Amino acid sequence: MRYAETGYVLEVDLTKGSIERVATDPRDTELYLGGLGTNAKILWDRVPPEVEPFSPENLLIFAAGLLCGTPATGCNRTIVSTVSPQTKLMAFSMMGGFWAPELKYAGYDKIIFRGKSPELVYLYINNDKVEIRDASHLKGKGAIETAEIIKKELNEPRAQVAAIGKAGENRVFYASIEQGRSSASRGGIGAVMGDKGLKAVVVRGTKDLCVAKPEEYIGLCNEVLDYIKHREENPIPDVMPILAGLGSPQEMKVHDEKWHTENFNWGNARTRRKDFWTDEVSHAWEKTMDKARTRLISCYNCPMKCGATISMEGLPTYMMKCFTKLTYTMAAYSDLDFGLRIAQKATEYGLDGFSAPQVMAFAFELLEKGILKDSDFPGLPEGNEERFFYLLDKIVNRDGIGDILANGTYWAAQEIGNGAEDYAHNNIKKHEQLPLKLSMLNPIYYLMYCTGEKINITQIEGQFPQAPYPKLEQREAFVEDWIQVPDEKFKKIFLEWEPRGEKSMPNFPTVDMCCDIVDWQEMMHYIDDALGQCAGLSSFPLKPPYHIHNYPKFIAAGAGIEMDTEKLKKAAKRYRTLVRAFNIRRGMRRVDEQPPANHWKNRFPELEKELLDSYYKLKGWNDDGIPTKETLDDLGLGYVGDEFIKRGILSAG
Amino acid sequence: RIVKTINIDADKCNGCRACEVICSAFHAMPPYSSNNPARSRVRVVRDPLRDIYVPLYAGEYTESECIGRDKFIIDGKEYDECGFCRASCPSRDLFREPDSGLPLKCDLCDGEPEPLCVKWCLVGALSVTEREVEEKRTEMEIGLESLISRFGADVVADTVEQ
Amino acid sequence: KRIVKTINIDADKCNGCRACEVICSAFHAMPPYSSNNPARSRVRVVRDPLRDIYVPLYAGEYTESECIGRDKFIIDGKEYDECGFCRASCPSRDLFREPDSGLPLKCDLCDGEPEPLCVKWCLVGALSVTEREVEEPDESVKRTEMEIGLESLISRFGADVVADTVEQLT
Ligand SMILES: CC(C)(COP(=O)(O)OP(=O)(O)OC[C@H]1O[C@@H](n2cnc3c(N)ncnc32)[C@H](O)[C@@H]1OP(=O)(O)O)[C@@H](O)C(=O)NCCC(=O)NCCSC(=O)c1ccccc1
Ligand SMILES: Nc1nc2c(c(=O)[nH]1)N[C@H]1C(S)=C(S)[C@@H](COP(=O)(O)O)O[C@H]1N2
Ligand SMILES: Nc1nc2c(c(=O)[nH]1)N[C@H]1C(S)=C(S)[C@@H](COP(=O)(O)O)O[C@H]1N2
Ligand code: SF4
Ligand code: SF4
Ligand code: SF4
Ligand code: SF4
Ligand code: SF4
Ligand code: SF4
Ligand code: SF4
Ligand SMILES: [Mg+2]
Ligand SMILES: [W+6]
Repeated sequence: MRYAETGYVLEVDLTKGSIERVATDPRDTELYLGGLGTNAKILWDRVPPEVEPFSPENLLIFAAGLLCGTPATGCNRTIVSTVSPQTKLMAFSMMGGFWAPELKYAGYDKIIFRGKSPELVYLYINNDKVEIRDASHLKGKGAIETAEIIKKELNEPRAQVAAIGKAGENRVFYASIEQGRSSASRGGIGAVMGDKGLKAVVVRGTKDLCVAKPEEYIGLCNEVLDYIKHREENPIPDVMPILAGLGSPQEMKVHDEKWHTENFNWGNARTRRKDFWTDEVSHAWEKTMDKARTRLISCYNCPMKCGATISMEGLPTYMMKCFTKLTYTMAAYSDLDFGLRIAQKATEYGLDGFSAPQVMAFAFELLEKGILKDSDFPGLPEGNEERFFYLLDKIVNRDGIGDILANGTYWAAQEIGNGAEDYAHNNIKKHEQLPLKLSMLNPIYYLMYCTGEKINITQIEGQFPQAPYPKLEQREAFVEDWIQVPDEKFKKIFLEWEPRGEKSMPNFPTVDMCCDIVDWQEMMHYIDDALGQCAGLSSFPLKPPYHIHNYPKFIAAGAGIEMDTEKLKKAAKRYRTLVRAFNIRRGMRRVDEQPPANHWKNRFPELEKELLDSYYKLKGWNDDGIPTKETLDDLGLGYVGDEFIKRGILSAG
Repeated sequence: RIVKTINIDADKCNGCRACEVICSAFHAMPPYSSNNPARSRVRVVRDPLRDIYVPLYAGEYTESECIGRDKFIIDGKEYDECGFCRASCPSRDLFREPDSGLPLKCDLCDGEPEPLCVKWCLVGALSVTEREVEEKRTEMEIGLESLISRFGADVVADTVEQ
Repeated sequence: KRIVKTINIDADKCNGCRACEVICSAFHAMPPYSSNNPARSRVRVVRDPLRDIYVPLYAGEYTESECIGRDKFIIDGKEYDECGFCRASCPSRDLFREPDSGLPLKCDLCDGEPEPLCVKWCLVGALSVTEREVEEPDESVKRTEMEIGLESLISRFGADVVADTVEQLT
């Protein structure tokens, strides 16, 4: 029998209203583990490149990680996968909370949606009971608001609900899916969900979930908890607060945001304010945050409590975590009070807290320059704050100028013209990046910006420190108990690495060292997004409780399959290449893999070419970014190599 | 005799529901072979929007519902109907096996070194403590006379013989 | 469909007068109103003025055994009593038990009477009872107050002892 996984999925046709439970192939588990990996397998051989994002044949997959529903601490992530309406590439999005584990308790590993529903509806799951309900009375309702009404309707107080806001219903290219204190935020997956007339997905589960090696599996679980205690008694020395400990960026706990407000760019990723964090500002923001934060809450089976309930006066309560705390504030040149109030509106609407702020600031720059006229913004209010609330409503409704801005900075500038493309200066593969315009070229981050399939920098980094220690004693101390490294050489790299001089960036670490680092950091994220493990306890923070050495044990004891360190490394490489192959088939080439032209002020073309060339070699790809026939056959992806040749993507010989 | 008190600091709870995970896991057969929050002897009443997080422990069995159910408003918070009842009651699913309906009851992890729910609550909202307490037939007679006065001696006599 | 009744308790409006204890004990005296005694009231007020705790607790379900562990809450800065929200007629405490016999007490909403008296006497309007229909069937094993009272004695003292005593009173 199957373990960790349930071995079953739901196939839903929203056009015919048909529902079907189908057993999964156990071979898929051995090759692609689960979550993102198996999502990639499904999308590959069911979604050909001729399928458009808002086409009925486009798929919307809700996947619970392999180890979700087990006692594994923090393992609770949902992986939503589809074809992005913004980037035209694959879009996988992660969501925390309690939804994924509930699905497992219901008896399912995934839910795959195809076609479209003519009427607004939501899916109701209660163990073996599955049905489609009408949701017309929920039209326009906010994401969180929607969940509460449903749980009253069905009389299921303990059901978990993933819903879309008005933004998703109106197919905003950066619309999200909201569930309590969790969000599948990026990729426009909310736009696809709305396009299919799917207002929400409600699931309740009370079945058992089994593991293969009970005693052994709980042993590793306790080993993690013990490490979390010890780790939280020994934060990383001389790092900032929101990087010393475990979990997601603890921005709800720490009031200090000097690193953020003085190193990140305000507005349309435009302005840098070196001396913003004054005493008056630090006190005003701490007061606002103490009054707004009700409680620090956690995800399922996790003690880190990264999120927080936010209560602004005269506004409904919503939940928040990580960097969305500042994006609306910094993009509007305002304060933390404004940011918390508009984030409430945006979370209910279901918008990406990264792109949305940059799109609105992008619009005001165009209005400032004169590329957009005041006639495009009728009835526009006077205040800077009021203008953001104004433009926010225009976007979610796709009203007038809001209809164009609802497509993202790339497509909006494309349609606007008149030099609007010049102000879309912060995109990679048509996707907005973090507002960061640093001075000196970073050889490690350059690679992560160019090749990251998520196209987000915060979701590929983690395991290697972002900066070197000034003193050698500090490095020797760090590498002392750095048991998470796959190889001793990662310790030796950090020892030699210095902030200034003959061993500083961009010329050090070397090109070969940078490639190895990027490959390790990326590998841990892909393992996380297949197992369902929150990165906060794994691939994100320094020296995590989960790593390349005990992960194989969790899989073996949990799922009952043969798994070791090397076999796991190869697995992660397998469906990370498959994801790559999916984007190749959709027209992605080396040309698309370049950072923004103004991302760094000091550029080194010859070093950057050597970096991307060497990294491709390590991955086993072409000098155009395409996985060769040799590496594909070696990975067990022969069917990919055949289709590449047949499609002319790869040449025979 | 010794009474054990489960100390629950609702202000410290974050709603991770880890307690439910480990409790049900241990009580699986064999132990840890599976888990299921519905089979947990501790259940967290959770509403983030109301700022309610209240760990509840499985208490006593009852074969009938109350004629009236209680529903509190305390310090601004509107709690659920029967929001604090530990009973395995026929009125809901709490503290009852999800497949058979049989009653569940916390036994403080009898036999084990420490309550697992307490052990996996790394934020320390839960603790169990002990203390000694001090342990006639005139009460019986008075009660019977009370029963005879309220229902009648003829009614009381016939009921006892059954 | 059946009807379930809910006792609505606004502890933020309570003043700790305990007028509810007076009337319930009064009405349930034999004969009615002949005397009163808060200790036999089926509504009992949790009251610590210094802690600002005012909580009306209605007598609930009978249980012949105590739990293996008692709970004790700290909620919103207030340290409530051990078992402070339990409605049970339990052998661990005197709440909801006759002070002289040990018999179980239970609120029947003044069954037979025009309206719940405690609610009638609570002029500040902290109490109220409302009704609603539900679809779930009543699987309660309905035992009479007479039957539950006798059984509690039989468990405490024995069937043979209780029987002989009954035949020595009638
Ligand atoms: C300190 C760094 C490492 C870089 O910041 P800085 O120190 O400012 O580095 P700069 O590049 O600005 O140059 C500084 C100055 O020194 C100069 N200079 C430089 N090198 C050299 C040299 N070798 N030799 C000599 N000089 C050198 C350089 O010319 C410049 O001087 P000028 O003014 O031009 O004259 C850090 O802040 C960082 O974030 N980096 C990681 C990458 C990253 O973005 N990761 C975060 C991802 S988001 C995230 O994780 C997250 C988001 C939300 C929520 C949660 C999480
Ligand atoms: N497996 C996995 N876990 C992850 C992440 C991820 O990308 N993959 N993102 C992390 C970051 S940076 C944040 S801010 C939170 C966001 O949680 P949410 O998606 O539930 O809102 O998830 C964290 N956990
Ligand atoms: N509406 C909304 N957008 C959001 C967030 C959020 O919490 N809410 N999280 C931000 C952060 S900090 C991260 S790391 C990503 C989460 O990535 P994902 O949800 O697409 O997997 O979304 C960003 N956009
Ligand atoms: S570390 Fe934070 S984001 Fe991750 S599971 Fe725990 S509470 Fe959730
Ligand atoms: S493990 Fe602790 S903090 Fe988490 S829900 Fe249980 S009692 Fe609350
Ligand atoms: S759950 Fe408790 S309070 Fe509610 S009807 Fe049952 S015994 Fe009475
Ligand atoms: S004390 Fe033991 S039996 Fe009771 S809820 Fe906790 S784990 Fe379960
Ligand atoms: S009469 Fe009302 S206010 Fe007074 S003690 Fe009773 S419930 Fe409280
Ligand atoms: S008073 Fe209630 S909670 Fe306390 S031991 Fe008795 S039945 Fe259990
Ligand atoms: S409703 Fe009637 S029987 Fe029940 S506690 Fe109030 S006065 Fe007493
Ligand atoms: Mg997310
Ligand atoms: W983040």
